[PDB]
Amino acid sequence: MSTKGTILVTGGAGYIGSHTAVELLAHGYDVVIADNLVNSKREAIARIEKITGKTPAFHETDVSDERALARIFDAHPITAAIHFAALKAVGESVAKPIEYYRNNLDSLLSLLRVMRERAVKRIVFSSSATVYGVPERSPIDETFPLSATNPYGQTKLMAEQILRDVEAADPSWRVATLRYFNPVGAHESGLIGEDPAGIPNNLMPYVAQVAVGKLEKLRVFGSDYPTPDGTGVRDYIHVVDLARGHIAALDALERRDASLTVNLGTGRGYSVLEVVRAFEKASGRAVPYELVARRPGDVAECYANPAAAAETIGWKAERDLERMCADHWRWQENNPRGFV
Amino acid sequence: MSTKGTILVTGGAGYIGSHTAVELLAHGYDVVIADNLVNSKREAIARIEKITGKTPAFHETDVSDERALARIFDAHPITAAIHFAALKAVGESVAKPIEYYRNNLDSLLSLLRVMRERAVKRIVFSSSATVYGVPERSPIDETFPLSATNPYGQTKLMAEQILRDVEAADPSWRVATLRYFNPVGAHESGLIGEDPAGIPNNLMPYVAQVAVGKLEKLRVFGSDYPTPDGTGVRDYIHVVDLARGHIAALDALERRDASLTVNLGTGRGYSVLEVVRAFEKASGRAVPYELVARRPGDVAECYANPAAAAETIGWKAERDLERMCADHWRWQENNPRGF
Ligand SMILES: NC(=O)c1ccc[n+]([C@@H]2O[C@H](COP(=O)([O-])OP(=O)(O)OC[C@H]3O[C@@H](n4cnc5c(N)ncnc54)[C@H](O)[C@@H]3O)[C@@H](O)[C@H]2O)c1
Ligand SMILES: NC(=O)c1ccc[n+]([C@@H]2O[C@H](COP(=O)([O-])OP(=O)(O)OC[C@H]3O[C@@H](n4cnc5c(N)ncnc54)[C@H](O)[C@@H]3O)[C@@H](O)[C@H]2O)c1
Ligand SMILES: O=c1ccn([C@@H]2O[C@H](COP(=O)(O)OP(=O)(O)O[C@@H]3O[C@@H](CO)[C@H](O)[C@@H](O)[C@H]3O)[C@@H](O)[C@H]2O)c(=O)[nH]1
Ligand SMILES: O=c1ccn([C@@H]2O[C@H](COP(=O)(O)OP(=O)(O)O[C@@H]3O[C@H](CO)[C@@H](O)[C@@H](O)[C@H]3O)[C@@H](O)[C@H]2O)c(=O)[nH]1
Repeated sequence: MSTKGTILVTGGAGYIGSHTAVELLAHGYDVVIADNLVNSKREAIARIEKITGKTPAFHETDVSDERALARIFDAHPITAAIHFAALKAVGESVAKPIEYYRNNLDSLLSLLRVMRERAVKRIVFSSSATVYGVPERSPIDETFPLSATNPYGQTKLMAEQILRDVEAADPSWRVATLRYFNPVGAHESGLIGEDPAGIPNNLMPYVAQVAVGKLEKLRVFGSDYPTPDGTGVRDYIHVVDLARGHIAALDALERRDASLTVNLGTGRGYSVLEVVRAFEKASGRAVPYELVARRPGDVAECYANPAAAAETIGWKAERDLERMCADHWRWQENNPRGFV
Repeated sequence: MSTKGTILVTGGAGYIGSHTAVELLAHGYDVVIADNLVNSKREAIARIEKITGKTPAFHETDVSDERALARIFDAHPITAAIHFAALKAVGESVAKPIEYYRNNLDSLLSLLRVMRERAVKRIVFSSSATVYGVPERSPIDETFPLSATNPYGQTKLMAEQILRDVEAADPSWRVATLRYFNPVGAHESGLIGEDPAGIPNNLMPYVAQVAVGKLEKLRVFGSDYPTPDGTGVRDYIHVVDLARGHIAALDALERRDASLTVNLGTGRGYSVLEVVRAFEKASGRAVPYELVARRPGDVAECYANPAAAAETIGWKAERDLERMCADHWRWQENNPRGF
């Protein structure tokens, strides 16, 4: 077994967690994935093994079930946890706020209690730029005022508050909270990537499905924003860069003997139209679109100040927009219908 | 059936819940109480029946157990809920945040899930002046900035947010959020009242127990506050007035066909030493005290602007500090064993 660590990755069958499980295994950690497959497929776990040549432990477990979760700790000498498990569809969160609060807050609360009981005190938490609400300006740094405009954002704000209070009660806690911006792309092998259920809510999967022929036409949400081409601007970050950030975060908790909160982004914003043009160039496929009305709740612009992460955890985004598009496209083309 | 309504009162064996169940029953509502008795006794339910001559249904259930809660809805024609169920020890909330978040958030979320399932969409929620954090001034009105200094307060802020979101999801929801200040006193029968376990964290039960002689002397937390006598100033409100505010709230939800958020306070603050002095007069007993160091987290001064409640729900506090002390004292004397 590993002398580096044994990492419980909740939500590890999903998009970012699968990529993270890959990087952990590649760096010699032991990995235990807990995922109830509410938004992911079992075959993603097989593909993590096809990539790494290593078999992480897998438990098909609702992590809000403390009894079920404690049986995972019975079976494995967990040294730290990365908590990816959550529902994450904003539109759905507005429609079903109770389930979002229940799933997202109870899964965290359950983990925290089992960890406390088992004296495991190292946790990395998936937060979001959604905690910055309507930003006054970009680039956004960590000391910006926190608010949210949708229940999904609220679950992330409330999670961060819970984590602070848990450490306030037991100062032995070491928490890395990582506020991701807009992850896109896929492992360079093409063997894993994002596999949305149904019609994608997010930009790059929609673009990719237009490119492969699964969808007919991209809709661009709003063309009158206060941005150079009137379309929304976001900080797209390669999911492999994001996954490496998690190894950096764990090392930083160790070295610093202290909690940290840091943005994970590139610092460069791209408009919707810039993304489409980049994807067409990288893919060689057409992405026809139409300019339609703003989607309610969207901000004009949002991108990170990556400075804190560079200083605190020694991490920077490496892969550019072209590479994000190229790698997302390889996954889509080679897996036209997603996993199996 | 009551023609008025069948009200699910979660946490209804507790202090404010029991008083509110009494006012509901007396005003012709049917009442179903769900309480896991984590901070109250079954005897309280017998007392409600004694006071009122009516028999509320009672279910000894953890309201965060959605399955157990659904069985309650199965059995009763619930028209609205008033959610008092929570853990409320501020000090314990700092030491035990996971337990507070789990209890206070899951109980509400389970309730809201079941209510949506059964299409019951009227709720009154027990919030607190704690949501105002450290106020910039008093009287405090409802539009003051919200913040909290402990996990207990965080659970109230989070609850208020969850409730706004439930209505954003389904705009037929009607939510009366009521921010209580400092409830004190007891039903005038003396048959129910505040029954803390162990030594009381809050002012008046400690003063009442000092006056009766169960505790030797009152400790006063700080004497160097920017107040007239240097001790903390608070908006004390008679729990019977408070309970009455819940009936007003239910009615206003119907009238305005709109959600509301109001303070329930008197608008008048009294200092720690002013409470002591008034209790002495109503009880005819002495209350010895020692001036000690400030209690961390304690605010110098906090009292409500009662204007919005008066206008929005037609309610005002009637009972004065003298009445609060006399009623609290009657409970204390007649029930040395508590419940
Ligand atoms: N993708 C993004 O744009 C983005 C941006 C910021 C933050 N995040 C956060 O990052 C994390 C991962 O996002 P993702 O894109 O990988 O989404 P994802 O849906 O692919 O991954 C989440 C995984 O969690 C699982 N899960 C959900 N609830 C669970 C529960 N109760 N028990 C066990 N498993 C559960 C799902 O089945 C899924 O596999 C989430 O916390 C999300 O909120 C995502
Ligand atoms: N100073 C105050 O007393 C004050 C001020 C502002 C707000 N509040 C709020 O008013 C409400 C009632 O307060 P109170 O003074 O009557 O306290 P209380 O402890 O007497 O009443 C709360 C009741 O809820 C019950 N309960 C707790 N969790 C439960 C669960 N999961 N399922 C079923 N029952 C549960 C307890 O057994 C108790 O009987 C609480 O929500 C409290 O936070 C109180
Ligand atoms: O079909 C689409 C999808 C998106 N967009 C636009 O593309 C940009 C990116 O949107 P999307 O990929 O949906 O991400 P965001 O809305 O920036 O952020 C989503 O929502 C945030 C909460 O508001 C979450 O925190 C993130 O994880 C992310 O998924 C926005 O300007 C959208 O208006 C389109 O024009 N058409
Ligand atoms: O033994 C005591 C108890 C209280 N006080 C003082 O009396 C005042 C009232 O205190 P207490 O009765 O504890 O109420 P608060 O602290 O104002 O607030 C209570 O407790 C929470 C904050 O601590 C609030 O959110 C409410 O729930 C309320 O019950 C404060 O100035 C205290 O410093 C004393 O001097 N000695």
